[PDB]
Amino acid sequence: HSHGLFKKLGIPGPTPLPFLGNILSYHKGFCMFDMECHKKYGKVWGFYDGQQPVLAITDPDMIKTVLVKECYSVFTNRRPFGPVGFMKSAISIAEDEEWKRLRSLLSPTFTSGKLKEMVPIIAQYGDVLVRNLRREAETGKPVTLKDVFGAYSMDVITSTSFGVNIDSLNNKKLLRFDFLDPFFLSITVFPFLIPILEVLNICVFPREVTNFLRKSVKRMKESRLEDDFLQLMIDSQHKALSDLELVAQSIIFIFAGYETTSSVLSFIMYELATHPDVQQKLQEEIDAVLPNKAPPTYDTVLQMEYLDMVVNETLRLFPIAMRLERVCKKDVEINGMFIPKGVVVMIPSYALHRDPKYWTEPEKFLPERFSKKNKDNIDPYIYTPFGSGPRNCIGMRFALMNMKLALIRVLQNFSFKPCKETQIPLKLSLGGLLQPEKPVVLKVESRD
Amino acid sequence: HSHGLFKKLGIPGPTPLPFLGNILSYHKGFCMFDMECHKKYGKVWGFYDGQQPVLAITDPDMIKTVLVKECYSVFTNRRPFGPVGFMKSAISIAEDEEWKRLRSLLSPTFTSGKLKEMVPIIAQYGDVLVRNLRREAETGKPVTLKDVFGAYSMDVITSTSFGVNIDSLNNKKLLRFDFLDPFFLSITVFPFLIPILEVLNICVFPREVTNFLRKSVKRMKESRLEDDFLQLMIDSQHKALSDLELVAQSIIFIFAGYETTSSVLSFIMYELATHPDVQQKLQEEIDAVLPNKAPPTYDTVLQMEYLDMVVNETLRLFPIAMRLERVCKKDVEINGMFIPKGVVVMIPSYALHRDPKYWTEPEKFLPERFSKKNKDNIDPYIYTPFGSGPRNCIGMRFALMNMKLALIRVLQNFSFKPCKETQIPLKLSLGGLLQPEKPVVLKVESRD
Ligand code: HEM
Ligand code: HEM
Ligand SMILES: CC(C)(C)OC(=O)N[C@H](CS[C@H](Cc1ccccc1)C(=O)NCCCc1ccncc1)Cc1ccccc1
Ligand SMILES: CC(C)(C)OC(=O)N[C@H](CS[C@H](Cc1ccccc1)C(=O)NCCCc1ccncc1)Cc1ccccc1
Repeated sequence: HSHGLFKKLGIPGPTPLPFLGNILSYHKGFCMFDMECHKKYGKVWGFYDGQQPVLAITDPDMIKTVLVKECYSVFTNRRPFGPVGFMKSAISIAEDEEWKRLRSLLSPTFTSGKLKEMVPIIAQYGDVLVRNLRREAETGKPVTLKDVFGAYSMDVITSTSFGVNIDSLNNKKLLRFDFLDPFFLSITVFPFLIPILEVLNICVFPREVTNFLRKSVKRMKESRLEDDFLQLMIDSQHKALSDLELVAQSIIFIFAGYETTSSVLSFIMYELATHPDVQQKLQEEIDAVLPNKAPPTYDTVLQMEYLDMVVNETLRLFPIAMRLERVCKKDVEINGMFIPKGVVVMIPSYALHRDPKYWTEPEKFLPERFSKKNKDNIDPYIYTPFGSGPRNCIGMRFALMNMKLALIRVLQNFSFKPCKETQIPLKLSLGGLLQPEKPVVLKVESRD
Repeated sequence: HSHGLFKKLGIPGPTPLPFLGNILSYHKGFCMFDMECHKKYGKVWGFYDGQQPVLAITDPDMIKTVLVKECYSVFTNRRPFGPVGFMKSAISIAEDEEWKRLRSLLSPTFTSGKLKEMVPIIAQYGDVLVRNLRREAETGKPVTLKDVFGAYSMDVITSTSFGVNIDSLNNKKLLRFDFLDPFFLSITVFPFLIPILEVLNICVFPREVTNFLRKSVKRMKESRLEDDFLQLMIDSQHKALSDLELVAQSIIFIFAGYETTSSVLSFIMYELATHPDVQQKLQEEIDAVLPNKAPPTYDTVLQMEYLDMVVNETLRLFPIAMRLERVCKKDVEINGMFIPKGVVVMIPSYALHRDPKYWTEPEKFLPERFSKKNKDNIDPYIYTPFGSGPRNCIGMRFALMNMKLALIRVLQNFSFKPCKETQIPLKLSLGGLLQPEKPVVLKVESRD
C-alpha cells in the first residue's frame, strides 16, 4: 500500500517487508536502529512502522521548522496513540485546538514562581531519601538505585500533585504498567484494532487506578471546598477544565514525574560512581555553595554550574524519550523537501546526541561539553533532551529542579562506589524504553 | 460511551440502545424515521448511528450556516466513508484541502459553456431513446422505466465521459454494485472494521472495474496523445491531477450520472402518467417552443418554464440524496447552539420537502409551487435537491440539462399512460436509497 512512498520521493531507507514494514529491525531497540540508519543513509531517511511511513530528519534547520516554526500549522500532534479511552483529554495525547487549550491552561502551573513555592516542601523528602539511604548504607548491602530513587520520585509526586505525604519505601495503591510487551508490538502491526479496543473500553491504562484517582481527587476537591498540582488545577477551573480531564492530567503527571525522574537519577549516579573525579568535584561545589550540609534552596540550585553540567551531559548520553515525533497534517515542503500528509516526522534524539560529527568522543562521559565556555557551541536542535518548540516538555523546569534537589542532599551525605554486581559498562535495554538492562546497583558510603 | 451527549446538551431525541444506538429505527427507511423525529421532537433532535452522534437541524438560518457560512472552516467533509481504497482521492470522498483542490480543478469542467458544447452530442442519444422506445411501444408490451431510462443514462455517460458510443439497451463491461445490504448495516454497527478492510485491499468498489477503467483511460489518453469529461480532465492536468485520481473521478461520474438520472426520470414519468393534465400541458409547451418535433437545443431547454416546474416538483417529492451531512471538525456554537467536535450534522431533505409547515398539501404533486410567481416564496435552505454551499452538487447543471433533453424528445413522440401492473401509488423502498419498491411500469403510446 504505502510501502512505495519513500521510493517515489527519492528518499533512501531500508526496504520494508509486507505488512511488517521495517519493524523487524527493532530487534536491537529503537536506539541501535536509529544509529545504523543515520550511518547508512545520511541526513534524511524513511522507514515503515508497518504501514505507517516515518520520515527521519537530522538537519538542525529542518528540525527547527518542524518543532518550532510550523508547529501550530502542520506538526501539531504526535502519532495517534490508543486505545486510550477517557485519557484522550490528556495533554500529551490531545490534538490540535484541544491540546493548544490544555497547554495554555497548564502553562502557568509550571512557572518558576510556582516551582519555587514547591521547593521547601520538596526538600522534605530529600531528607527522607537520606535517612532511608542511611539504613541501607549503614549495612554492607549494595543498593538498587531504581528502588531507592523510585521511592523518592513517588514521594515527591504524591506530595506535589495531591498533598499526600507517604514514605513509599517504608509505607499508596498506585499500580504500575509495563511499556514493552507483545502488546504495542502487535498494535504497530495491527493499528486497525485501536478503534476496536476503544469501543470495548479496553484501555491501555487499567480502569481501577483511574477510578481510584478520580474518586480520590473528588474527595480532595470537596474537602478543600470548602474548609500542589491538584490545587493549581482546581484554581484554574478556553472553557474551564472538566473533572474527567483534570484526573487525566494528574495521571500523566503521575507517570511522567515518577519513572523519568527515577531513571535519570539512576543514570546520573551510575556515571558519578564510574567517574569518581566528577563525583568529588560535584561534592566540592555543593559544599562550597552549601557549607555544613546546608539545605538546598531554589536559588542555590541554580547557582551550582558543575551540577548542571553533570545533569545535561547525562541527558545527552541517556535521553529517555529517544525520539521526537510529529504528524504531518498537510502537504508541505520545508527546507527544500516535500513531505506528504500523514507522514510521521521523527527526530532521532539518541542518534543525534551520539553523532561523532557533532560531539567529540560521543560515547564518553565528559561534563565539560556543557561548561559556560562550551555551552554556546551546542545547537539546541541537536541536543534535545526535553524536545523543542511549543510542544516540548512542560515539566522541564520541575524535572531539573527535582533531580538536582535529590542529587545535592544525596551527595551532601553519601559517596557512591561501584560494586562487583554493578553492570560496567551499563548496557541499555534492547526494548523500546531508555532504561538499563540490569538495574544499577552501587555501594553507598557515608561521609561521616 | 457517547450515548450521553445529546442528554448532556439538552437536545431531545430517541433513547439509544447500547452498541446499536438508534439504527433499529431504520426498519422503515431513513425517510420515515426522519419524518417521525421531526414530528415528535421539533426543530432540532439527535440520534446515534451506533456510537456516532448525529445532530439533525431544520432551521433555514442554521442550515445556511452549516452548508454555506461555515463550510470551509468547520463543516467541510461528509461522514467518513470506507473502505474506499484508492477512491480516497474521489471528490465526493476527499476531505479538507484535498477536496478544495479537487473542487477547483473540476469546477471549470461543469460550466455552462462546457455543458452547451455537450448538448448536440447528447441530443444524439435522445433519438436512440425514442427508436428503442418505438420498438417496445409499437408492441402492446408495458415498459419498465428503469431499464429504458437506465440504458439512456448509461448511453449519455459513456459518450460524455469517454467518447464511447454504445446503444447499451441493444449492445460495456461496467459491473454494478448494490447499496443496501447487511454490509453497510454492519459497517454502521462496526465502524472499527473500516481500517481492517482497507489494509486488506477490500474495496467497496470491486477492483476489476477500477482496473478496467484505469487501463481503458490510459489507452484513450495515449491514443489521443498524440493523434467529454475525460478530455476536460486531461486538458486540466494546486499541483496537477494524478492518473489514479483521474480514473477515480470518472468512477464517481459513472455512478452519479447513471443511477440518479435514471431514477428521477422514472419518478417524473410516473407523475406525468398519473397526472395526464400535467403531461398534456408539458407537451403543449414543448410543441410551442419546438414545433414539428424540432430537436431541442441548450437555449430552448432553458426557455421551457413548465418543464422546469415539473422537474423541480418531482425532486421535491423524491430528493434522491434524502439527507445532507457534514462532520463538525471543531467545537462551534452556531445560531445559539453549541455543537461538539465529531458530531455529524444532518439536514433531513426528505422530511423538510414534505413538511406541512412549509408546503401546502406536501404529499400532492403540484408543479405550480415552482411557478415564476411562487418560486420567490421558496426558501433555498428548505428545498435542497442538489444540496447547498461550496460542496453542493457539482453536476447540477449537467443533470438538469440531461434529464430535460430526455423528457423533451420522449414527450415529443410518446404519451405515457398507467397500466394494471403500475404501482399506484408509488411506495418508496424501505431501504437506504430513494428508489421505488416495485419498478415503475407504464404504457407507452405513440403520437402518430
Ligand atoms: C528528566 C526528566 C524529563 C525529561 C528528559 C523529559 C523530556 C520530555 C520530552 C523530550 C518530551 C517531548 C518533547 C517534544 O515532543 O517536543 C516531553 C513531553 C512532556 N513532558 Fe517531559 N520530561 C521529563 C520530565 C517530566 C516531568 C517531571 C513532567 C511533569 C509534568 C513532564 C511532563 C511532560 C508532558 C506533559 C509532556 C507532553 C507535553 C505536550 O504534549 O504538550 N515531563 N518530556
Ligand atoms: C437529478 C440528479 C442529481 C441530483 C438531485 C443530485 C444531488 C446531489 C446532492 C444533494 C449532493 C450533495 C450536496 C451536499 O452535500 O451539499 C450531490 C453531490 C454531488 N453530485 Fe450530484 N446530483 C445529481 C446528479 C449528479 C450528476 C449528473 C453528477 C455528474 C458529475 C453529480 C455529481 C456530484 C458530485 C461529484 C457530488 C459531490 C460534490 C462534492 O463532494 O464536492 N451529481 N448531488
Ligand atoms: C513510549 C511510547 C513511544 C510507546 O509512547 C509514548 O511515548 N507515550 C506517551 C503517551 S502515554 C503516557 C500516559 C500514562 C499515564 C499514566 C501512566 C502511564 C502512562 C504519557 O503521556 N507519557 C509517558 C512517557 C514518559 C514521559 C513523560 C513526560 N516527559 C518525558 C517522558 C507520548 C509521549 C511521546 C514523547 C515523549 C513523551 C511522551
Ligand atoms: C448512500 C450512502 C449514504 C450509503 O452513501 C453515499 O451517499 N455515497 C457517497 C460516497 S460513495 C459513491 C462512489 C461510487 C462510484 C462508482 C460506483 C458506485 C459508487 C459516490 O461518490 N456517490 C454515490 C451517490 C449518488 C449521487 C452522486 C452525485 N449526486 C447525487 C447522487 C457520498 C454522497 C453523499 C451525499 C450525496 C451524494 C453522495
